[PDB]
Amino acid sequence: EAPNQALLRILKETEFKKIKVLGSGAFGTVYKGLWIPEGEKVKIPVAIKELRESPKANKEILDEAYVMASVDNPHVCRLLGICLTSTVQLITQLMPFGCLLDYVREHKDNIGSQYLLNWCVQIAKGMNYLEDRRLVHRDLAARNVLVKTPQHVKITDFGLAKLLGAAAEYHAEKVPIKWMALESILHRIYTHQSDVWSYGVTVWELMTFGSKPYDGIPASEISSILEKGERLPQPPICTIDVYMIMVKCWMIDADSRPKFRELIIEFSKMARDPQRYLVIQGD
Ligand SMILES: */C=C\C(=O)Nc1cc(Nc2nccc(-c3cn(C)c4ccccc34)n2)c(OC)cc1N(C)CCN(C)C
Ligand SMILES: [Cl-]
Repeated sequence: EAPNQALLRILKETEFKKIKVLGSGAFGTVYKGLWIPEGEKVKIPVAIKELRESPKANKEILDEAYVMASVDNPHVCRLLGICLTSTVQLITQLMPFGCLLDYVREHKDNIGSQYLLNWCVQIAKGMNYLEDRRLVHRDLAARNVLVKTPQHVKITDFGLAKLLGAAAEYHAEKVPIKWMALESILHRIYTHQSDVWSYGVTVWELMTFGSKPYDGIPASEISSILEKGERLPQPPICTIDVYMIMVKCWMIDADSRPKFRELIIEFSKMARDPQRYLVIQGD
């Protein structure tokens, strides 16, 4: 390994400021923000995630965070800094174009085949990087893929599930059922191959330009629906070559699903001749 490595920074409250709210949740709030490293003159657009609030827990939280800061891939968000002063705050680089989910909804008219296929490649490369690290994301969704540029997206919120662990309120009180693999839903089994299921859902969200999955069906019904063998419909732009890939991700047998390495090859091949695999008007 190289001498220089990515390192988590512990930040002071003075260092960064919240400018506006980007998103909200039971977890907390995410803010558009500015970071200035201590004793430095540079201002860095950040996103600050502040959890609803621990001190004993702080040591546990720190261990989770260190991993999140070790992630070193172009397609995975890296946790830059943490602050534990009153409540946990997580600092990452700001992604100016927001998430893909909102992106494909806004720009539905104007998105070409090459862009969509390319995003599919980048998400798979990032997931593959995590799998090599033996890290399981557990929450892959279009909402959690962010746009640095039309040509650069990154998977966010890796490892957040564990952190939300440090907790009891968290358990005594939710999971993204619609995105989840069946094993995850029934036994809370999380693997790279349950991440591959969610990858397929994420691709479906992109290919339909942001449609909510299983919109009629309620979440509770979903397990029954899957066992019955129903699956998300083929998106209209998708050719069967693309859909069969999605279908493979959603197979009940985990080992049967495609590996991330395979997905990169497959979507790379499609990206090379985009019009062949996606039929969009104005392409
Ligand atoms: C899918 C919603 C979304 O992310 N919208 C969004 C995001 C950003 N920038 C940004 N950068 C880094 C990290 C995040 C981020 C991480 N997590 C877990 C978030 C949850 C909720 C919101 C943002 C999160 N976000 C952004 O920067 C310009 C703008 C933006 N949008 C789309 C504007 C707000 N609309 C949702 C109204
Ligand atoms: Cl939504």
